[PDB]
Amino acid sequence: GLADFKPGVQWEICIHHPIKHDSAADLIPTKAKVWDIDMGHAQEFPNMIPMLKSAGKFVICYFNAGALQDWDDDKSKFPKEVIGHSLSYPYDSEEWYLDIRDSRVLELQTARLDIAAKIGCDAVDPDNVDAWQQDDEDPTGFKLKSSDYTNYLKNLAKYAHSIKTKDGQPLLVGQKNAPEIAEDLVSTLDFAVLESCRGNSDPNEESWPFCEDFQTYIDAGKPVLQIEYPPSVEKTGKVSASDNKYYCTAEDEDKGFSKIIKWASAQLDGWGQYCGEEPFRTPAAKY
Repeated sequence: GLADFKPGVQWEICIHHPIKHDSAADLIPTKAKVWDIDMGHAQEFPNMIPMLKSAGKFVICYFNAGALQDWDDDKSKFPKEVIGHSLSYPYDSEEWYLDIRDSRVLELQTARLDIAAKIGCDAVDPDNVDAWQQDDEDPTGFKLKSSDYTNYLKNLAKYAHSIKTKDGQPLLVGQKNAPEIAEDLVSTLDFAVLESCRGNSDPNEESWPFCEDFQTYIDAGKPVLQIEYPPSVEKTGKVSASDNKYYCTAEDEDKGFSKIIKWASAQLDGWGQYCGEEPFRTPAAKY
C-alpha cells in the first residue's frame, strides 16, 4: 500500500538478519504495514519480497550509500581513491566511508538502485549520509561538507525518481539521520529514517536531540520512521522504567513520527517494541 505510506504508518525494520517469510503469519508484528529489510537479504531469499507484497506490505530496501562494506558483492568495482577512513579509524574494519562527491561512486550506487527496482522494493533507505567534517573532526578523510551529502542524495533521488518499481510507480528514497540538511532535502526525498532523535537517556552521552528537525517531513505528508535504542536493552535485554519514560512519553518534537524501539544500531534484528506494548520478535529465516 503506497496509499498507506504516509505519516503515522506502522512499521518494522530488520536488517541484521533476514526475516522469516514462509507464510504471512511469519510477518510479526502483523500490524506493521511498512517493512525495512536489507536489500541483500531480499536477493538471497527470493520469495521474501513476494511474500511481503502478497501480505499487502510496503517494502523499503536498506543499503549503505555512504560507506563500503567488506562483504559487498560489488566491492572490487570501487577504486581505492574513493575509499576513506574506516568507520573505526584509526583501526582497520569491515566498513569504510566513501567519497560521495565522486562520479564513480554515484554510478555504482545507481546500479544498486536498479537492483532495488528490479527485485520489488518500493523504496530505499540509504545509510551513512551524515559524515561531513564537523568542528575540525573529519570522519571520512575527504573533508566533505554537509552540502556534498545534500547534492549526493539529490543525485540518488533524481535517479530513483526516473525508474519504476515492480508495482509500477517511481522508486522512493529516504533521508537517514543528517538533521542539519533535512530542510534542504525535504522537497526532494520521500521520507526519513531516524536513529536516536530523542538523544540519549545518559545525559553524559554526546547526543543532541533532533526530532524537531524532521517535523518538516510530517508537514510535507512524508512519514518519519523513528528508531530509538534505549541503553537498557543492549545491557539487560529489557527497556527500563526510566528509559520507557525518556523515549516513550509524548512530546511535541516527535509528534506524528512512527516510533519503534530496537535493540542497538549494530543489532537491528527482529526484536522490537512499540510504546505502550510488550515487545515482539520478528523471526529469522535460516541459511
